Amino acid sequence: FRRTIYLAIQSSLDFEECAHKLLKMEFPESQTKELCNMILDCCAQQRTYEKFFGLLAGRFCMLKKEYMESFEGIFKEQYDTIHRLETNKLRNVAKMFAHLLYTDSWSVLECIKLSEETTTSSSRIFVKIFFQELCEYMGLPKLNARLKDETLQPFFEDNPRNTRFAINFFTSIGLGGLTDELREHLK
Amino acid sequence: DLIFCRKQAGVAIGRLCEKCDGKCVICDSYVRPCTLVRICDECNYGSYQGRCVICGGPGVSDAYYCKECTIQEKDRDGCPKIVNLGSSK
Amino acid sequence: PGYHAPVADPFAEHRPPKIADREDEYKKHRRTMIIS
Amino acid sequence: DTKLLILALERLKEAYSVKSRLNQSQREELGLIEQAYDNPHEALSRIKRHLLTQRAFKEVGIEFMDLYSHLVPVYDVEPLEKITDAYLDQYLWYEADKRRLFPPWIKPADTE
Amino acid sequence: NLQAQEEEREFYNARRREHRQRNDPGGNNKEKEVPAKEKPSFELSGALLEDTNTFRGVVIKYSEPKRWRLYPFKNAYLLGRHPIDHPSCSKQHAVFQYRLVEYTRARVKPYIIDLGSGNGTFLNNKRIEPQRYYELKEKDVLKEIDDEDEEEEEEVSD
Amino acid sequence: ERNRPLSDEELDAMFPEGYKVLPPPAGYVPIRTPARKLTATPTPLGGMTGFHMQTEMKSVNDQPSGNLPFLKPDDIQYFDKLLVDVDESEEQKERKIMKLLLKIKNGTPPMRKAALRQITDKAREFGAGPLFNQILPLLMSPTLEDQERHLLVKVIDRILYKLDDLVRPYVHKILVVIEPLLIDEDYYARVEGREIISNLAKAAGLATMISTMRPDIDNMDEYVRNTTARAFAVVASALGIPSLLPFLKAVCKSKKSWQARHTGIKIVQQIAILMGCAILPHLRSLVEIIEHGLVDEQQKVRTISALAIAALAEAATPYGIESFDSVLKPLWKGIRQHRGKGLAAFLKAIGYLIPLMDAEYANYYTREVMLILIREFQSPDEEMKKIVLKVVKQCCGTDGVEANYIKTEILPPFFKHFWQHRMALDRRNYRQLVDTTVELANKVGAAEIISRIVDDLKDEAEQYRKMVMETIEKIMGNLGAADIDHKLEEQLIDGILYAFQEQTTEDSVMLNGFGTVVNALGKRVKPYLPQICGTVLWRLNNKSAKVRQQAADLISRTAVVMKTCQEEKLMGHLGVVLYEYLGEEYPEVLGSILGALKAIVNVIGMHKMTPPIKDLLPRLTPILKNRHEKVQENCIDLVGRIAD
Amino acid sequence: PFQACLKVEKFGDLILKATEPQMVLFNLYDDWLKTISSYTAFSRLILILRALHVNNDRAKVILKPDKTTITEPHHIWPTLTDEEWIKVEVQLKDLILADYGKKNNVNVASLTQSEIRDIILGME
Amino acid sequence: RLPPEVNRILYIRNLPYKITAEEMYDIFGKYGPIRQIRVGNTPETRGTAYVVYEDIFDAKNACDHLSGFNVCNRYLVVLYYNANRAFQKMDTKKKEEQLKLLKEKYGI
Amino acid sequence: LKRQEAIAQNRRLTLEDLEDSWDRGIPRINTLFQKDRHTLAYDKGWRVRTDFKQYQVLKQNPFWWTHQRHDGKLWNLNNYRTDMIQALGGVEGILEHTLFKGTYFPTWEGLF
Amino acid sequence: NPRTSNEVQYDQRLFNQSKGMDSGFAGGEDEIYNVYDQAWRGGKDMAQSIYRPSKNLDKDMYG
Amino acid sequence: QRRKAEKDSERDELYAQWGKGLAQSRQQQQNVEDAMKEMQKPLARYIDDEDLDRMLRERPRYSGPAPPPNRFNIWPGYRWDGVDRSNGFEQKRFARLASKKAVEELAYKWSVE
Amino acid sequence: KLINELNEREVQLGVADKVSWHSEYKDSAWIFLGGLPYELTEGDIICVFSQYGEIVNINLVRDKKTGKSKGFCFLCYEDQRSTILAVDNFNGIKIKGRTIRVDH
Ligand SMILES: [Zn+2]
Ligand SMILES: [Zn+2]
Ligand SMILES: [Zn+2]
Repeated sequence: FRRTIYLAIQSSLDFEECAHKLLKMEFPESQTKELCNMILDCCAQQRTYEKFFGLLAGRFCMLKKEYMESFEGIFKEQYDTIHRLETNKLRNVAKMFAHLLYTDSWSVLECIKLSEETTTSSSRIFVKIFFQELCEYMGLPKLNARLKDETLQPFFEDNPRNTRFAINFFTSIGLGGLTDELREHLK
Repeated sequence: DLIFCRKQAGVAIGRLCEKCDGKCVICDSYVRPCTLVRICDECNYGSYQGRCVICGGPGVSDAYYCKECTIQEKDRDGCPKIVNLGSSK
Repeated sequence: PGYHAPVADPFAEHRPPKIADREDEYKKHRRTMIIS
Repeated sequence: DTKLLILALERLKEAYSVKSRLNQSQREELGLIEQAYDNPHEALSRIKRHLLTQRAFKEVGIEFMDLYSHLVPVYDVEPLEKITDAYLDQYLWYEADKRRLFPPWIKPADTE
Repeated sequence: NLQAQEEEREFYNARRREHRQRNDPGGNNKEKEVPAKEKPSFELSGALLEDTNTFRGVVIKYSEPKRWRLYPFKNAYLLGRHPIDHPSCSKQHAVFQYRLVEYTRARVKPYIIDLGSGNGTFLNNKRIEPQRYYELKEKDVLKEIDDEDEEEEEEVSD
Repeated sequence: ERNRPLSDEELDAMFPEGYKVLPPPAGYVPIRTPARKLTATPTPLGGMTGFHMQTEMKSVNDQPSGNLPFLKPDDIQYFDKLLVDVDESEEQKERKIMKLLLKIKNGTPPMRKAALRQITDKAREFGAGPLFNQILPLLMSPTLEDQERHLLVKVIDRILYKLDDLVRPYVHKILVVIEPLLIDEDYYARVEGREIISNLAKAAGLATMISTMRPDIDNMDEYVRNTTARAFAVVASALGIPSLLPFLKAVCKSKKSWQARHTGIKIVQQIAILMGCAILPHLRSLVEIIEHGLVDEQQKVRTISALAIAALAEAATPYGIESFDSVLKPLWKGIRQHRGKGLAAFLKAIGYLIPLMDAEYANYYTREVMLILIREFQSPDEEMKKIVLKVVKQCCGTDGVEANYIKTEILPPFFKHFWQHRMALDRRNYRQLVDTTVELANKVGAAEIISRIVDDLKDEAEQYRKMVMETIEKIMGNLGAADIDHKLEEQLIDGILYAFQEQTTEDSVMLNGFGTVVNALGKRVKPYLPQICGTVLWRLNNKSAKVRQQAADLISRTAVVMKTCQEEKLMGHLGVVLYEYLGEEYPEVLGSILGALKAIVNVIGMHKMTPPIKDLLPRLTPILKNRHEKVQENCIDLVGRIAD
Repeated sequence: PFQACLKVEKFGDLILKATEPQMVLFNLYDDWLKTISSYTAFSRLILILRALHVNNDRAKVILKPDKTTITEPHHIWPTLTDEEWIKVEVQLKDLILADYGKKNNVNVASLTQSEIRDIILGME
Repeated sequence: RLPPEVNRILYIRNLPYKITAEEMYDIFGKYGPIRQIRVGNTPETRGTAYVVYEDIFDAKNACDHLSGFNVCNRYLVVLYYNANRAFQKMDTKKKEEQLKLLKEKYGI
Repeated sequence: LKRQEAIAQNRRLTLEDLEDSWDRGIPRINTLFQKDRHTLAYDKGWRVRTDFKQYQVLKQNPFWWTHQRHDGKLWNLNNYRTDMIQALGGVEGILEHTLFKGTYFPTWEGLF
Repeated sequence: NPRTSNEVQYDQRLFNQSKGMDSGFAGGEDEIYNVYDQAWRGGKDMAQSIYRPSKNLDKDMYG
Repeated sequence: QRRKAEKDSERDELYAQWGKGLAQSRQQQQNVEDAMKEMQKPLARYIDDEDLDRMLRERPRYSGPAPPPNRFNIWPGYRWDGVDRSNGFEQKRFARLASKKAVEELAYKWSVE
Repeated sequence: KLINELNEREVQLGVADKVSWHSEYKDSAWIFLGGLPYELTEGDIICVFSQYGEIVNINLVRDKKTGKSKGFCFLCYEDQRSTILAVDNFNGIKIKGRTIRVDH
C-alpha cells in the first residue's frame, strides 16, 4: 500500500488528480491513518516545501469525515518527534501545517505548549515557522481574531516567568502584536 | 656540441640501447654488421655500465661495425663513445 | 547587488603553464647580483 | 584587461564547444583564439591598435536560420575582427555598468 | 640550600615574538579586530564626500588659542614623539609612544586610547586612566596636566 | 638593507649615460623635503577627486618598422631605444642594429633562426663588448622565460665559438650570470652550463680564469663560493688537472681564513664528480692536498674534506688504494668520537673505501665498522639513512663477509627501520634502498629477502607496492627462482596478481615484474595459469582505456609460458578473443592487442594458428589508416612477421 | 550461518513470546533490491549473519555506529547508503578474518583471496 | 607583503618634450619625499624620466594609483626600474674616507 | 543574517550553516563560491549577449534566457530518473526485456 | 600582535568548490545530453575499487 | 628501594600513558562506553531513550578570535598565542581536496556525450 | 626542508590518507623541533604550538652548565592528530629569522 501511494502521487500533476487516482483504487479504509501518515511523511521527507503535498492531505479530509481526524491525530503524533526531526524538514512542516490551518482543516493547536520546561529547540523552530507562515496569509489581524476567540492556554496563560518566555519569544519570532494582552497581564 | 671522446680503445664491449640498436656508429648505417665495438672504461663506467653509446639509456645489445668502415680502418681510432661538449653526465 | 558585490588569474593560470619560477628562497639572491 | 579578454574568448569558444570537424574558416578561428590564450598582451595590443586605426573591414557572410515562421539573419565575420569586437563588447558593457549608464527601466537585465 | 639549581626555567614571552609580530622598533597597541577606515564605512552608508562623515582635526597651541595644519582622520593613527610614530608630535613631554587614536565598530565611531604615557593625557582638561578605549564625541578636546598644545575634533558638515 | 640612503656618486652609479638631475624650484624641492613630514601631515587633511561630464591626441608606440615582432610590456625598458623612429644620423648605430636580439628573443621560429646566423657572422664585427652589454641585462632579467634563457645561452655559445682573445675583460662578467646555471633543477640546463663554461675557460686563458675568479673564494655568501667551486671543476676539466694544481694546492694551505679552504676542498670534490674516472693519474697529489683538512680545528673543512675523499674513492673504483693510505688511520679514529653529520660523512668515505682494501686488512677494519653501522640504523636523519644504506651495500656486499652474521645481526633491524613509508615516497631513498636490498639478496640468498617482503605486496599504498615489486623483480632476475619453496610461491603468485589488479598509473614496473617472475618460475607456474588468465580476460574487459592495453601487454609477455606448458585451450581463448578486439576504436588499446597477437605468433606456428591466417591478415589490412602511432607500429610489425 | 540470524533481538524475542505454533514471514533484504541485485544482497546478508555469529555485539557496533543512524519498523537492519554499506562491509570482513586468524594463530594479511573468500563464505 | 622585483626607482615614459619639472614634483610628490628625479635631455631619451623616492612603499602606492595615469593627452608608462645592467661606468671607490670616519667618530 | 552573526562572532562561517540554502535562491547562492568568481564579477550584460547570439551563431538556443554561471542550475531532475525506474518495475523487470542474461554478466550493478 | 581584519568574511572548505566561468552549456546543441548531474548508481560512483583487502587497519586498531 | 623504583617505574606508567596521545586515549575510552550500550541496547531503533534525548537539544579553552579550520577540528589550547603560524599547507591541502570534488563532477558531465 | 617535498609527492600522486606516512607512527605524540632560536623558552614555544593542539609537556634541551638552549625541543601534546597536523603544517616556519624544523 505504501508503495502504491507514492507512485500514484508522483505520477499526478495537480493535487486533485492524486486523490482521484487514490480514491479510485479503493484501497482499504482503516489504513486511512497510515496512508495520510504516508502523505505527511512522503513530501515532508521530500526535500523542500511544495504546495502540492500539503493540499492533498487536506482534501483527503473533506471527502470523508475520518480523514480530517486521521490528520489531527498525525499532528499529535509529532510531539514525540518534535525534537527528533532534523532542522530542514521543520521548514517544510511549519508552513505545511500553516496551510491546513489557515484554510481551516485552529484550536487543535492548543495541545502545543510554550515552556522552557519542555519544548524541543526543534519544536521551538517548528512552531516558530508555523506562525511566520500562517501569519503571512491571514496577515496578523484575522490572526488577532482567531487567537482572541481561540482559548489557547498551554501557549497562553500563571507563570509570569513563562509570560516572559511567551511574550519575549514572540518578540523573537517578531510578530509580537498578538502578545499585547499578555504584556498587560505581566503588569 | 656533440663529438667523439677518442680516448684509447680498451677491451670493454660497446652497448647500444633500444633506439640506436641497429646502427653502425660512424657510417650511421644498418648494413653488414661484422666486427665489434670497443670503448674505454673511462667512457664506459658505473652508471655507464650497459649504457647507450649515444643517448644515455640502458644498452639492450652490442654495436656492430659495418664492412664499409672496416676496409677504411676507422674502427681502430679512439673510443667512439660520443661525448656532448658539456660533460658525459 | 551590493551583497553580490561583497562576494566580488585565469590568464595567470594558462600563462603560468608556460615556463615557471621553479626556485627557492635561497637561490633568489641571484637577483641581487650587479654586473661585474 | 586580462579578465575581459578571457571572458570574450571563452564566449567565442562556446559556439564551437560540441566541435565536430567543423571547417576551414572555423579552424582558423579556433587556432587564432587558442593563440590568444598563450600570448594575451600581444592580442590586447593588436586589438587596441585596430581600435585606434583601421576604418575598413572585410566582407561579412550572411545566411538565414529558418524558424519555419520568420527567418533570422545570421552574420559571419573573420576571426580577427571577432576577437577584437568581442573584447570591445565586454569592455563597453563593463564600463557602462560601472558608470550606471543605463537606467533601470531597460530590462534584458543581468540581475533578473 | 639557598639556590638549588642556578638556571631553572621561565615560561615567558620572547623578545623576538612580540618584536617580529609588531614592527614599524617594535610597537604597542596592535589594532583590535574591529578597526576599519572611516571612508569605506561612509561608503556602506552610501555617502559621497558631500554628505560623508570625515573627522577633521583642529590645532590650537596651548599657550595661544589656530591651525598649524588641519588633519583628517579618515585615511587608526599612532600619536607619538618625533622615526616610528605616524602622528608625530613636537611636544617634548610625549613618550616615544604617547597614545593612539583608533576608529572602531560598535557604527563607525572614533576612539582614543592612552598607551600609558608617563605624564598622561588630559581630555577636556580631565584625564582618563590607561588601557581602555574611550569613545570621543565631536568638539571634545585633547592635550595630563598643563601640555604645549591643544586639539579639537570636527565632523564635516555645513 | 636595500633601503639604506644613497649618495650622489652612488646615484650617478646606477643610471646609464645621458640623463640630467633637475630642481624645478627650490620651493618644490622644499615641498619634497616637507613631503615626508607631509606624507603624514597632508594625508591627514582635506582631499578628494571628481570628474565632470564634457565632450572631448592619443600618441603611443608599439615597435613599428616593417614588422618587429612584439614587445612584452616590461621588455620596453630594454628595447625602448628601438621604439623611437629617428633614423640614419657609429657605435650608437651598432647598438641600434643589435636589437636583432629582440628578433632572437621573441618572434617566429624563422626569425629566430635567420637572426641567430646573422648575429653569428657579425661577431668579429661588433665585438664582445657591445653584445654582452646588450645581452647580460636580458639574461639577467627577473621575468626571463625558460626558452628565452636557453636561447640566449645558445647565442652566447655560438658567439663564443669565434671570439677568443676578445672576451678576456668580460669573463667574470659572464660567469656571474652563468654560474647559476650549474645549480639548477633542470638537467639539460646543467649540461649546457658546463658546456659553455668549458668553451669560455678554454676560450680565454688559464691565467685569465685564475686571476679572474679569486675574489669569489672569500665572498661572504656561500652561494657564489659553491657555484664557483663547480666553475673551477668545469675549467679544470677544460685545461686539465696538472695545470691548475699549484693554484689549488696553494689554496687549501691558505692561512687567512677557513672559508677559502672550504671552497677549495669543495672544488676538489666537484672535480671528483665531474672528471670522475679520469682523476686517476693525479689522485696521489690530490690526496696529498686534501689530507691536511681532516685534522683542522674547524668542522666544515673536516666534513667536506672527508666527503671529497668519498667522491674520489667512488671515482677511484678499485685502484690507487695506497694513495688513500695515509688518510685512513685518522678517519677510523674519528669514527669513534663523532656525533652528527660529520660522522655520517666519514661513514660515506670509509664506505666507498672498503671495496678498495684487501680482504684481510678489510676483514678487521670491516668488522669494526659493522658495530657502529648497526647502532646507527635508527637515526631520524635522512642524510644518515642514505649514507648508512649505501654503506651496508658496500660493507655487506663484500665477498669477505659471512652470511649467517648478516642474517642474524643485520636483516631484522634492516627490514625494521629501513622498510617504512617514509622512505618509498622519496626518490633517491627508493632507488638506493632497492639496490641495497638487491645485494643483500645476492649474498644471503633469495627465499629470505623475498619471503620477508612478500606480505607487503598486499599493502595499501601504491609506491610501496611498486617498490617491493621491482625489488622482487630484480632479485628473481639475478638469483633465479629455483631457490623458492612452495608455499612462499603461492603467496608470490597471489601477491603479484593482487598487486597487479589495482593499478593507479600506467607503468612497466608491475608488468616487467610479473613477466620476469613467471619466466623465472618456469613450469613451476603451471598450476596457476587458470587463475592468471581468468583474471586476464575479466580485466581484459573492465573499463576500457586504462586497463585494456595493460592486460593485453600482460598476455604479450606471458605468451611463451602459456605455450611451452602445452595449454592449447588457452591459445584458442587468446587467439579468437584477441581476434575479436581488432575492432577496438581506442588506438592505445588496439596497439597492445596487436602486440599480444605478435607474441602469440612467435610461440604457436603458422599452420597451427587457431585464427587461421586467411581470417586474420585481411582483417588486419584496413587498419593501416589508423594514424595514431602504437597501432601503426605493432600492426606493421605483425604484417611483417606473417608476410615473412 | 542461518543459526545466528536468531540472535537478532526481534526474532528471538518474537519466538520466546510466541504462545502457539505459527508461520511468520520476513524480508531480510528490506528495500535493498531496489538499488542492488539479488545475489549481491545475498553476499551482504551472509556477511551480516556470520559477523553476528563471531563477535556479535561488536558487529552491532558496526551496524549501530551513530545514534543518528536509525532502522525503520518495516525493516530488519538499519537504513544506510551505498557508501555506508561498502564501509560497513569492509568492517565486517575485518571482524570475521581478524578473529579467525586470532584463533588459528595465522597472520591474516598473509591469507590469499581464495582463502579469505572461503573463510567468509563458509567452510574451507 | 611585497614582490621583490620592485625597487625604489621607477622608469616613467610617454612624457611630452615641453613638460615641466614643476608638474613632475607636484604630481609624483603625493606618495612620498623625492630622493631625486632624472629626465632624458638626449635625442633618444627625451620623453623619459626616472623617479627615486626615500622609500619603496612610496613607489608602491605610486605605481598602484599612478598606473596608466594621465597627463595632457597621454597615459604615462609607469614601470619599476631594473637594477645592475649598466653600472660600472662609475666605480666602487671612495669607501676609505667615510669608513675611516665612522671608525673615528663613533670609534667602532 | 548569517553574515551579520558571523561578524559579531568574529568566527567565519563554515559549510554547514549554509548547507540549508545551498542550492536555493534565484542567483543560486552557491554561485557566489564559484572558483572563477572573480572573472565573472567583471562580466556584464551577459544576458543580452545571449539574446543576440542567435544572430551571430546559426544554431537555435532554447536556454537563451539564463546562464548557469551567473544564475546557477535552476533545476535538479535527479529524482525523475529514480522515480522513472521505480514506475517501470525496478531494474530487474526492465532487464527482463533485454539481452542482459545473454552477456553472462554476474550482475547489472557494474553495467557501464 | 594578532592578525586581524574587519568583519570575519567566509571560511574555506567551500569557498572554492565549483568550476569557474565555464559558461552555460554550448549554444544549445541537441547532441549534448547532460541532463543529469550525477550518475545513476554507486557502482562507479562509490569507489575506485569496490574491493581492497587487508588486516593492516584491522590488526593495528585491534589491540 | 620500593618507593624509589616506584618513582621511576610509576613514572614509566605516567610518561608511558602520557607519551602516545592523552587526547587519543579518551576517544578510545568512549568506545568502551559504547560496548556498555550494546549489552542493554542489542539492536536499537528510533524512539528508544538514548535516541530520544539524543535528538532533544539540536578547564580553560582558548577564547579570542577564531582558530583556522584544522582537518581534525581541534580548538587550540588555553594560553595559545592567538596567531596563525603555518606553512598554509592545511588550507591548500584543504582547498585542493575540495577542488577534486568539483573535478569528479565535471569529469562526469563528460560521460554522457 | 626535505619534508615539504615529501608532502608534495604525497599530495601530487594522490596518496589518499591512511597510507600517509604519518601512519608510520600512531604510537607517538612527542615531536622534534630543531633549528630553534636560542632566545626562545618554554612558555613561548608552548604559546605558538598550542595552536594545533593542547601540549601536555615539553622538554627543551638546554645545556646543563650554561643553562641556555642547545637549540631544540622535544614536545608532547595531548592529541596525536595535533602531531600529524603540526609536522605536516607548522614546518618550514620562520622564527626570529631562522626556519625551524619539526618531525616525529
Ligand atoms: Zn674515453
Ligand atoms: Zn641510443
Ligand atoms: Zn660504419
